[PDB]
Amino acid sequence: SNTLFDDIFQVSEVDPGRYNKVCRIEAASTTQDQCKLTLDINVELFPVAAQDSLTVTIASSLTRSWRPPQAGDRSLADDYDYVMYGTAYKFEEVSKDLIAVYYSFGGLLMRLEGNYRNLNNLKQENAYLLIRR
Amino acid sequence: TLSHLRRTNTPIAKPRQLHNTHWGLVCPAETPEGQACGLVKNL
Amino acid sequence: ASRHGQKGTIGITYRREDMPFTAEGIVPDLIINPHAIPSRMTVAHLIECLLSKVAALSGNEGDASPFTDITVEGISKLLREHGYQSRGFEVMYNGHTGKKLMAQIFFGPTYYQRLRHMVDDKIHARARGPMQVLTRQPVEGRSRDGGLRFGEMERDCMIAHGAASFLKERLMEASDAFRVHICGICGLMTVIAKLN
Amino acid sequence: RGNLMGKRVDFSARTVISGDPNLELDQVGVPKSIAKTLTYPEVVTPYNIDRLTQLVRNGPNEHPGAKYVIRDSGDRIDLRYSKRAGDIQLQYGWKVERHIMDNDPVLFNRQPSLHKMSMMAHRVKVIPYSTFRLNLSVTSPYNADFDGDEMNLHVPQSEETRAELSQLCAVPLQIVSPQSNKPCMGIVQDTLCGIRKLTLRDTFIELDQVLNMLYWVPDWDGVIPTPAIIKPKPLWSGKQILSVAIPNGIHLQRFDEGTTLLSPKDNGMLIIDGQIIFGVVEKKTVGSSNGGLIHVVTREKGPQVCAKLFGNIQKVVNFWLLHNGFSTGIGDTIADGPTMREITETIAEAKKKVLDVTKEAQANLLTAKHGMTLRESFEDNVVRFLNEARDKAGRLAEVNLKDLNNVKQMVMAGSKGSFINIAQMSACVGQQSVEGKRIAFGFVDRTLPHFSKDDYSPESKGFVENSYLRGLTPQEFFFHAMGGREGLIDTAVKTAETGYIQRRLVKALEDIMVHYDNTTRNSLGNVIQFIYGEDGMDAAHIEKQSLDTIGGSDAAFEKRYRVDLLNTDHTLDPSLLESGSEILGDLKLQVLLDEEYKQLVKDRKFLREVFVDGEANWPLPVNIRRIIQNAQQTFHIDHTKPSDLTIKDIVLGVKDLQENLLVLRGKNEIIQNAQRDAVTLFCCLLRSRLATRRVLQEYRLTKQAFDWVLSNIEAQFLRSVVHPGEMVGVLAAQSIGEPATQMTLKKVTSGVPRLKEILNVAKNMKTPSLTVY
Amino acid sequence: MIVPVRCFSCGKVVGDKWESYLNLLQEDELDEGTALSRLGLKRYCCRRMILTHVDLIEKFLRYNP
Amino acid sequence: FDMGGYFIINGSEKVLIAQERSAGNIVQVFKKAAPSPISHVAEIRSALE
Amino acid sequence: MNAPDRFELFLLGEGESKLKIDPDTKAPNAVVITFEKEDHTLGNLIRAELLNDRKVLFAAYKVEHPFFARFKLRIQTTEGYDPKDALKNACNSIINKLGALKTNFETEWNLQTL
Amino acid sequence: FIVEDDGHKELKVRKGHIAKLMATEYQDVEEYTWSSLLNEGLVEYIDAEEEESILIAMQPEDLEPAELDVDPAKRIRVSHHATTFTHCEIHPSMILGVAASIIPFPDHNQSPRNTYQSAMGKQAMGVFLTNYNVRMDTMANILYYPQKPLGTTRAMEYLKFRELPAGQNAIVAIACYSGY
Amino acid sequence: SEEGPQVKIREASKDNVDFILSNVDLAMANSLRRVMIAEIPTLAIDSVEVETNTTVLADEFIAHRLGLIPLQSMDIEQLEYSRDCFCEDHCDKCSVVLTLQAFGESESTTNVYSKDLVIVSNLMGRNIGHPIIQDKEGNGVLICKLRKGQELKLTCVAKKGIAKEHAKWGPAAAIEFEYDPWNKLKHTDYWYEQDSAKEWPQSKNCEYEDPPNEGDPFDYKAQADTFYMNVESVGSIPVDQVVVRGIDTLQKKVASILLALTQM
Amino acid sequence: YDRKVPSPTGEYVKEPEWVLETDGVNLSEVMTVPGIDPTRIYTNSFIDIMEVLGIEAGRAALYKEVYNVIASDGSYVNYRHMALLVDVMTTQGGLTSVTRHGFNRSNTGALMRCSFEETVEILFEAGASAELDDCRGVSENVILGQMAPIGTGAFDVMID
RNA sequence: AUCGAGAGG
Ligand SMILES: Nc1ccn([C@@H]2O[C@H](COP(=O)(O)CP(=O)(O)OP(=O)(O)O)[C@@H](O)[C@H]2O)c(=O)n1
Ligand SMILES: [Mg+2]
Ligand SMILES: [Zn+2]
Ligand SMILES: [Zn+2]
Ligand SMILES: [Zn+2]
Repeated sequence: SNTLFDDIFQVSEVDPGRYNKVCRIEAASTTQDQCKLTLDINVELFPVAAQDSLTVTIASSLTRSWRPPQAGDRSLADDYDYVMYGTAYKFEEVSKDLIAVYYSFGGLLMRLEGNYRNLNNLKQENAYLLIRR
Repeated sequence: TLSHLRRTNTPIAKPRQLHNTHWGLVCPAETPEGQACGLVKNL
Repeated sequence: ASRHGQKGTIGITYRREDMPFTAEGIVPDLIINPHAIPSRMTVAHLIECLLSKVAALSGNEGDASPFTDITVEGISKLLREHGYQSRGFEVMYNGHTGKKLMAQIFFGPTYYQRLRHMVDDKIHARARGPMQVLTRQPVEGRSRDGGLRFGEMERDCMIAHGAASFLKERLMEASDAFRVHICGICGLMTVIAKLN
Repeated sequence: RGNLMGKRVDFSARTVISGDPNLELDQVGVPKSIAKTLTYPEVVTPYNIDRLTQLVRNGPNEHPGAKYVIRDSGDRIDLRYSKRAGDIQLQYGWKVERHIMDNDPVLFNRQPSLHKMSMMAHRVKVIPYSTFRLNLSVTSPYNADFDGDEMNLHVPQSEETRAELSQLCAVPLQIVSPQSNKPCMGIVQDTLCGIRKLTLRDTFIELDQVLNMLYWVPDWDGVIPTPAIIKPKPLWSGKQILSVAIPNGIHLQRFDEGTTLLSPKDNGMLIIDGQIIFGVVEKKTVGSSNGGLIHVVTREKGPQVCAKLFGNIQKVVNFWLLHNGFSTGIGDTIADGPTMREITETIAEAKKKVLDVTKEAQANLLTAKHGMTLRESFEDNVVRFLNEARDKAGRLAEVNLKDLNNVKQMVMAGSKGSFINIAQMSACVGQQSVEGKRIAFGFVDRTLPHFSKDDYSPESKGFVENSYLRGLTPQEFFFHAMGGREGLIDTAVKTAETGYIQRRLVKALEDIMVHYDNTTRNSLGNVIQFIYGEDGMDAAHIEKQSLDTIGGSDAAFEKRYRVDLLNTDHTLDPSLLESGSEILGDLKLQVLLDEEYKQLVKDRKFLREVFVDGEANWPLPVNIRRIIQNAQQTFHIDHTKPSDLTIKDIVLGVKDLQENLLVLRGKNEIIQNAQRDAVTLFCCLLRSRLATRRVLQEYRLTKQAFDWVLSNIEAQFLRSVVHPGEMVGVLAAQSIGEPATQMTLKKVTSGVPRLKEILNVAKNMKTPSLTVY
Repeated sequence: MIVPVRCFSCGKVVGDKWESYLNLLQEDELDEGTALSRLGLKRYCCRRMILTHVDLIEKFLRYNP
Repeated sequence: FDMGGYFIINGSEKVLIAQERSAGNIVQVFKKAAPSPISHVAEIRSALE
Repeated sequence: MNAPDRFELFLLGEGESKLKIDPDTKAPNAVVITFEKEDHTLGNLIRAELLNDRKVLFAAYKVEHPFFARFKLRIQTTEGYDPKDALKNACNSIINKLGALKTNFETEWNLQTL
Repeated sequence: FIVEDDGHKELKVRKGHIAKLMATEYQDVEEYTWSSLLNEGLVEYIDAEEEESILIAMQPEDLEPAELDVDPAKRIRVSHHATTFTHCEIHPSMILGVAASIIPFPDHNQSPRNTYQSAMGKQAMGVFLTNYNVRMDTMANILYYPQKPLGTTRAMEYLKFRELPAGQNAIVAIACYSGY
Repeated sequence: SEEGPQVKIREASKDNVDFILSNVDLAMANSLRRVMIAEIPTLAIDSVEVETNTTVLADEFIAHRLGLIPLQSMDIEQLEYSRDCFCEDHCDKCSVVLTLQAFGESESTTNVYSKDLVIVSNLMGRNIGHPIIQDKEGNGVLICKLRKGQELKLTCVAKKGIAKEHAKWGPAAAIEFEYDPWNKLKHTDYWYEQDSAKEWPQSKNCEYEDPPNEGDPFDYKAQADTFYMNVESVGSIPVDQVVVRGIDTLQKKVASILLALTQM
Repeated sequence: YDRKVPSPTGEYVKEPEWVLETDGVNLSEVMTVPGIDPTRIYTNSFIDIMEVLGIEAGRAALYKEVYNVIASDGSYVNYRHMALLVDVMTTQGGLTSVTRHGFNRSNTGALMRCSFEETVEILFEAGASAELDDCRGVSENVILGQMAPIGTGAFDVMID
C-alpha cells in the first residue's frame, strides 16, 4: 500500500485538443534523461502554466464502494493539489533496457517511458496520481 | 377544394417527368404520389 | 405536420411543468427532434420560426413568398433588436430538475397543421369474428370487423423462421379450417355422410 | 394466390406506432383495449386455477379479465352477457379464453415483409394509450419511422405456437443478421448523439448525476465507481458511467486513422472487462456494423444480456441527454463570411473554366478523344467541373464549421446527415440531373424560354449555384423540381419492380432447405449444394477475421512464424519458454517444427492462389482475437514469467483440434474428404494464429490457457454449424430482396434494371461488354 | 372561430383584450404590436393568439336561420 | 368564399377532371427501332370539326 | 379512448399505498421506496435534502415511465442509521425551510407597497 | 406582360396604369380591369408554342440599362446578359399552383418536400366553408380556434388562406427531450 | 430574517411580483414552481348543462370556454372537493352553481361577457365564485356574440380542482426564472459563431450579481444560492397568496409523506 | 487498372496494367486473337461465357455480376445466399431463369408451380399428364393446410 | 357483392 513512483517534472508543453476543459501535457523527468511523461489534465480544475515544475507521485492505495469524504477522519492521501485514479491499459518495452507504462484515468491517458525502474507499476488496475503546486 | 377544381389527367414517351414546356402553365411540384406522379398535375 | 414537409405523430403528451421552460416562462407547445431536419434538408422551417418570431414581436406580417430577396442576416438583425437571439436559439432550463440546459434550444413560433389521420379511427382488433360465406374466411376491413391479411410474403418470412406449426395455426385454425370426408376409392369427397 | 397462400387471420391487430425509450426492446406496448379484445385459450391447470378464477371474475370489460369460457362439452360461455357469469366454478380440463397479458408472446410486423427480421416475436406489456409502443433500436429491422407508420400484431392460440415464437422468432435471437453477418439492431438517433457527447473527455459528470445515472441502470450492482478525478472534486468520467453500463468481461479493440495507444484524437475503442479504456463512442462502436459491441456481447455473453444492454445504454444516455440538451438551428447552417467569399470564388473559377472549355469547343481546337463524340467529351468535362466545384465548396464549409455546430455532431456520431447535406445547405447544391444527363432543351435549342437560344452555360444547363439557405432562382427551382420528380417516379417504379423480383426469388428458392445429411436439396431431392454455403456454417456466427499468412513479405512471415532450434538467434529465447535452454539444439523437436512450417508454407501458396488480391480480412467462422483476449483476462497473464508449455503439446494439440473440428460425422472416406475440404480454410486460419512462436511471444500463453482456447474454439465452431431443417433458400431470397429496395440513383447497366436482366437471363443485354486483359 | 380565452403556451386570459385591441387600432391608427404592448401581452405566446386570430364568428353570424 | 364550379347530382358535389390528349391535326415524324423494316414514319392525326 | 383518466395522477387507487418499502438486494443499509401517485416535484427535493445529510451515502429517484405517476427512491446510509430516519429528518428540514421562507416573504410583502 | 420599344427598351405597363388599377381596388372613378389591359394591349395571352418564339424576363428591373459592393446573403443572380426581350413574367411565384403557393420559402427548400407538403395541405384540417353548420356533409372536420399563419405568401390573399386558415401558429422547440 | 431561505422583492403589483429568492437549493425552487402552477387548487366549472343553444358555436366549445373562465378562489380552502364531501352530485359547500341566459334582443350583435353570470348556490359568506374582471371597461371575457333572434340558456357547476388534472384550475400563467446570469457557474455553454458575449444578450438580472473577472479561476466548489423570480397572476387568487399557497401545498405533501411513514 | 501482384520479396505491390474494354462481345474469336491473356479475359455477359467455356464458369460470372450490383450501392451479402441462387439456376445445366419459363417449367410439384403464374394452365397440363404431387413442397402443404416439413415439421416425434 | 375514385406508411 506504499507509494511506488515519485519524480519532479517541468512541463515541456501544454496543448488543447479542441477542448477548453482539458489539455494534454508533455513533460520530461528533471535531472533524469531516463523517463518522460505525457498525460492529459483538466486545466479548469487545476491550471498548469507551461515550463512550470510540478511534483508527480503514484500510489497503489491511500473495489470498495466510494464514499463522500465528509468529516475527513480518513487521513488525506495527498497534501498535493491534484489527484486522479486510473487503470493501466498496457505495458511495453520501448527499447532494450527501457520500459513503457500506459495508464487510463477514466479515458484520460498518461504515458511514462523510462528504464529508471526495472520493476514497478505492476499491472494492477489501482493507481493514484498526486500533483503538488 | 380549389386544387381539386384545378386538376389535370394524362391517361395512358416520358409523361411522368416534368417538362420545360410546363413552366408558367403547371405547378412544378404538385402531383399525387404512387402510380400517378407527373401523370396528374395541377394548373 | 408543418408546411415545410416535416411529418410526425405525437409520441407523448406532457404537462407544462414537465416541459423545458425558457427564462421568460414561455413553454413550447411541441417538441421536434433535431435529427429529422438534416436528412430532409428543409431550411425554410427554421427560417419560418425565425421570421414568425420577428413578426410576433413586431406586430407585422411576415412575407415568406418565393423568389423574394429576404436576407436571413436582416431578419436576425431585427430579432437582435428585439433582444432575442439572432439564430433563434434560446436559453432553456430542464423542467424536472430546474437546472439550466447546457445546449440552448432553438424554439419559436411555427405554423403547424393538424391532419386528417386520426389514431382512434385507425385502431382495430378482431379476435374471433364474422366470416365471409364463399371463402369461409374472415371479412375485410375495420368497418366490417374484418381480419388482417397474412401475406404470402409474410408466410415466406415465417418459413424463413421455420415455425411450421404457427404457420399452420394462422393458415387453418385462425382461418377457414374445415373437415371433409373423402372416400379412398373415389379419392374425392363423393361420400355422403350421416354423422350421427 | 390470395385465399390459400395468404389469408385473413383471426386474432389480428393493427395500430399507429410510436416509440418509447423506457420500454425494453423485446417488449411491445399493447394498448389495453386491444388486449381486452384479443384472447388466448388456456386449459385450466391446478397451477393457474386461482388466477383463472380471478380473471373470469374481473370480466371482459377490464383486463386481466377474460372473454369466453369453454367447458369439457365445449359449449361457449360468454362473459359479457351471462346469468351464470357470477357463479363461475372452474372444472379441470375446461378451457378459459383470456385477455392478453404482460410478458406474453406475440408477433410484431411492418407490412413490407422484405425480411424475416420484419416479422419477429415480442414480449407483451399492456399500456393505456392508442399507439403500439416499441423501442428505438427495433425500428431498423422493421424500417419503421413514426411519421404515420402502422404495424400489425398477431397472438398465438396454442402452446406449441407460443414456444415456436419464443424460441426461434424472438427479437434477441434475430439480433445478429444471417445475411451481412452483422447485427440487425443498433443504437440510433438521440442515444447515438448523446453517447458521443457523454463519451467526450471534456464531458464530466457530477455526484448527483452519477448517482441517479447508476440507479438508472436496471441491473446495476450498486458498486459505486471510484471517481476519475478526486482531489479537486470527485468528478466521474462519462466514459466511466457508460462503462458501468457495459457488461463485465467484454473486450473491444478498434483502430482508426492514427489510433495510437495514446489515442490523442480519441479515435478507436479500447474496452477491457466491461470498461472502455479509451475512445469516444460513435456509430461504428455501437451501431449494427460487424465487429460492433452488439455482435461481441451477443456472441460471448449471450443474446439476452445484449438485449438488456440496448435498454441500459438507452436509459443512461437518454437521461444524460435530456439533462444536457440538444438543438439544431439556422445558425448551425450559417458559415463565416470569408468562407462564403471563398465559396463564391470557387463558383467563379468553375464558371471561367467552363467558358474557356466552351470556347475551345467553338474554335474546334479541342483535341479529339477516342471512343466518344466530341460533344460527349465536352459534357463530361463540364459535368466533372461542376461536381468538383460543389464538393470543394462543401469541403471549405466543413473546415469552416466549428466543433459546436450540431449538424457536425450528428455526422460525427453518425446518427444522421452526411457531407452532401451540409454542402447543399451552406454551399452550391450543384447541377441537376435528369435521365442521367444535365437539363435538356424542351424548348427549341433553349432549356427554358427566358434563356437565349443555343446556350450551354451552366445556369441554363441547370447548375444550381445558390445554397438552400441562400435561396434558389426561379429557373434553378424549376430544374430542381425536374430532378425531384424523376426521383419520385424512380422510387415508385423501382418499388414495383423490386416487389416482383423478390416474389420471384422467394418462389424459386422457397423449397430449398438443408436436410439432415447437410446436402442442400429441393422438394424433388435433387441436390443443389452438397454443403450449404460450401462450409456448412450458420452465417450469423461468421465474422470478419484477417488471415496473417497471406499478407506480408517472405522475410516478415519467416521472422514472425519461424523459430529454428538449431541457431543462436533463431531459437526461442529462454524467457519465452523455461524449457527453452533445454530445448535448444534438439533435432527431434525441430522435425515437428519443420513439419508445421511446411504446412504453413503450403497454406500460404494455397491462399495466395485463392486470393489474387491477397485481402486477408474475410468472413470466418470463429473469431480468435477475442478468444485470445478472453484467455488473457480469464487467466491472468504475466509477461515476465516464462511459459509452462511443451512445444510438442502445442503442435500436437493444434493437430488434435484439427481432427476434432467436425462438419460432417460420416465415417466413409467421401464424407471425410468433404469435411477436410470444408474445414480447410478454417484450419489454415487456426494454424496461422496458433503458431508456436506466436503462442510463445505475442501472447504469454500457459497450458491451461491453451487447453481452454482449444476447447472453446471447438465449442464455438460446433455452435457455428448450420442446423438441419433450416429454410436456406427463403432466407437467401429475402437477403437479396431487402437491399434491392434500398438502391436508388459512364455507360454500365446497374441497379434494379440490371438485376432484372440477370434474373431474366435475357438474350440481349442493354449494355453488353467485354473486358480483355 | 371566436377569440380564444387563453393562450395555450402563455396561459393568461386573452379574450378580454380583443375588443379593446380592435378599438385601439381603429381609433388610434396605431401599429398592432404597440397595441399589444399597451394591452399588456409582452410575450409571443400571449401575442400569437391575438395577432393570428380570425373572427369567423361574424361571418357565421350573417346567416339568418 | 366558395368559388363554385361543382355540379350537384343526387345531392353530391361532383367535379370533372380535365383529360390531357395530344392535339389532333398535328403531323410528327417518329423514328423506328433498329428491328424495324422502315426507318422513319410520319404520322398525322386528322380531327373532324 | 384508451387514455387513463387525469385524476389517476394525484389520487391513490384501491389497494394502493403511497409509500412501499423494500430493501435493495446486494447492497448494505440500502432500501428502495416506491412513492406512488407522485411526480418529479417531490422526488428531486427529497434527493437534494438527502444529499445534504452526511450519513446518507446514496440517494436517487427514477421514473420508470412518464405514462404512470410514480417515482422510486433508493437510499444508502451509514451503519446504525436507518434510511427511514434520514428521510424523516430531510423532510422535516424541508418543511422548516419552506416555513421560514413563507414568513420572510410575508414580511417582505407587508413591507412592499403597491 | 408586354415589352416593346420606346430610347431604352421598356415594359409597356407603366406606373399611372398601376395607380388606376389601385383606385379600382380602392372603390371596392371609371373601372380599370384586367380586361381593359388586354384590350389596351398592355398584356398578352401566350400558349406554349407561342412561348417558343418569344423571349421572357423574370424581373422587370432586368430591362433597366446596365452600367461592386453587394451583400453576400443575396442569392447569386446571373447578370442577364441578354436583350430583345419580348415580354416579362408578372411574378415568378405564379408558376406555383394553389397547393404549392401555401408553402413558405420553397425557394430555400428541397423540391420533393414541397411536393409532399402540397400533398398534405389537402389532408390538413380547416374551416372548409362559412356555411358548414347549415350544410350537411357526409364528414366534416373544423378547427376549434383557427389562426392565421404568421408567415404569409403574397399569393395567400388571393388564395383566401389568411381569411380561412387551416393551421395554428404553435410554439415549436427543436430539442431531444426524453427521446419520445 | 429567520435562519433559512430569504426573499428580497424588487417590485410587486397586484398582477405580478418580482422578487429574489436567496439561500435556497435549486431543487426546492423547481419543486416550488411545479407546485405553484400544477398543484395549487382553484375553482372552475366541471359540469355544464345547456337548455337552449341558438348560437352557431357548438355547446362543447362553449363548455371548454366556461372551464377556462376565471373565477375567484380565495376562500377555496373552506370549499370541499366534490369527491370529498358526502353529497349526491354537488354539495352546496362543495360546488358553486352558475346560470347564464342571453337573447339577441338588439338588432346589432349582443355580446355575452363574464359579468353576465348568475350565482344561485348559497354564498355562505365565502369570497368564492365571483367572475374575475380586469378589463378597464369592466365588461367580462366574451363567451359568444349573438345576432338578433338568437338565445343561449345554460347551467354550470363549478368544483374544486387541481391544475394537473386540467389547465382550467390554474392560478398563474407563467413564471420567470434566472440563476447564474453572468454564467459564472458555467452550467450552460453558449453557442456562438464569433463571440458569445455579442451574440448572446445580457440580461438585466446580470447587473445585480457582481461582474466576473477574467483572472480569477472557475470556482468548482460553487453552487447557486441566489435565484431571480417573477410571478404572473390571472387574478383568481392574489400573487402573494399564490406563492404562499404553493409553499403550503409542498409542505402538505411532505407532511403526508411523514404521516404515511408513521402509518408504516 | 491498378493490380496488386506479389513482389519478389513476397509483398503485394500495386503496379498499373493496361486493360481493354469493348462495347460488344462475340467472345469466341476474341479469346483466340493473340496479344491478350486467355486466362484473364472477362465478359459482362454470362450467357456468352457459358457457351464459350462451361456452365461452372457461367455460374461464377453470375455471382460476380450480382456481387457488382450489390457493391455499387455499398450493400454486402454473405456469399452463401447469392451462390445458392446461382446454383439453383445452374444445377439444371441450362441457364434457368427466375421467371415463368423457369422454375415453373421444372419437374417440381404442380401445386407449388401453380402458385407463381399460369395457375390454371399448370393445372390443365397436370390433369392431362396425370402428374402426382409429392406434397413434399412447402407451398403444397400450405395450400393443403397440412403442416409442411419446415424444420419443425421435418422430424417425427415418438415417445420412448 | 361489383365497379370505381381518393389516401397512408
Ligand atoms: N409506395 C410506397 C411508399 C413508401 N413505402 C415505405 O414507406 C417508408 C417510408 O419511407 P418514404 O416513403 O418516405 C421513402 P424514403 O426514401 O425512406 O424517404 P424518408 O427518409 O423521408 O422516409 C419507405 O422506406 C418505404 O419502406 C412503401 O412501402 N411503398
Ligand atoms: Mg413512416
Ligand atoms: Zn369412391
Ligand atoms: Zn401566450
Ligand atoms: Zn359536495
